Amino acid sequence: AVPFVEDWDLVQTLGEGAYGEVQLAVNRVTEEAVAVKIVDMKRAVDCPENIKKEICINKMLNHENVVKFYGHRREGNIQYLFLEYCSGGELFDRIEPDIGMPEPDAQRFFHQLMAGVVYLHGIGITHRDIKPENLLLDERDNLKISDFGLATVFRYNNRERLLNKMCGTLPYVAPELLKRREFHAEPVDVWSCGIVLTAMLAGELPWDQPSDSCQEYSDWKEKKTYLNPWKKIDSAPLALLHKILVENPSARITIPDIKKDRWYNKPL
Ligand SMILES: COc1cc(-c2ccc3c(c2)NC(=O)/C3=C\c2ccc[nH]2)ccc1O
Repeated sequence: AVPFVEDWDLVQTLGEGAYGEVQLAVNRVTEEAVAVKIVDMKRAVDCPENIKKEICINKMLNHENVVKFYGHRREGNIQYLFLEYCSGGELFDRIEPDIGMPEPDAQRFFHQLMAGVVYLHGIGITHRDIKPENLLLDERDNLKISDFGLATVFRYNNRERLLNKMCGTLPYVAPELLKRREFHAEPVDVWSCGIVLTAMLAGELPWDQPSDSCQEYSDWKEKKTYLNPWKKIDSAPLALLHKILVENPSARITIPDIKKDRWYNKPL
C-alpha cells in the first residue's frame, strides 16, 4: 500500500514495465516530491550493468529540459534512482488519438525537445529512444527529455564514435538503423524528434517502421502527402518534416538548420 525509501514515502507507481518500477516518492516531512526508479538488478548480465551507464550519464546531465538526476543508492540488488518529478505526466497523454494537439503547443514542446536535445548532443550524449513516453511535462508544463536507460556517449575527447548497436523503438527509429552497419549518432535523434513532431500534429504514427517495404513509408518517400497523417498537418510544419524525415542520414536536416526553418520561427 504505502512503502518508503530511506526517509522518503512511496506514494504511487508513476510507471512500471519489465524494467522494474518507478514509484513517486515524496516525504511528508519536507514534502518535496521526487521520482524514484527502483532498478531491480538480476545476475550480472542485464540489469546490474544497463544501469551503471545509466547513472553515469545522469551525473553529467544538467539542463532545464532533462529530468534532473538527484542521486542514487544501492541496497544490493534493488538500486534507487533519485529523479526529478514532473507532475504534468507524459507528452504522450497530451496527444489526442488521431487528432493531436493545437499547433502552438506542438511548436512549444518541440522547441524544448530541440533545446534539451541540442544540449545533450553538445556534451556528446545521444538518447536513442526519443518518443512521447519519454518526454515528460512538469507543473508549469515544460518538456523534459526522460528515461536515459538506452542513452550512450558518441563523442569523447572531440572524436566521434559512429554507432552500430540497434536499439530504440521501431515506429521512431531512423531508417539507417535498418539498412546500415554503422551510423552517426545525432541524425538518429533528429529523425526520432521528427517522428515525434508528427504525432503531436496528426495524433498518429506514420508507419510501424522506416522499412523500405512498409507501404506507408514508401508513400511518404513518394511525396504522397495527400494522405494521412500528412493531411492533418499544415504545409508549413509539414515543410520541416519534409526536411527531417529525410532518408539519407547525410542529407537530413541538422538541428542547427531546424532552428532556421520557417515554421519553427513562426509566431504562433
Ligand atoms: C533522467 O533520466 C531518467 C528519468 C526517469 C523517469 C521516468 C518516469 C518519470 C520520471 C523520471 N519522472 C516522472 O515524474 C515520471 C513519470 C510520471 C508519470 C506521470 C507523471 N510522471 C527514469 C530513468 C532515467 O535514467
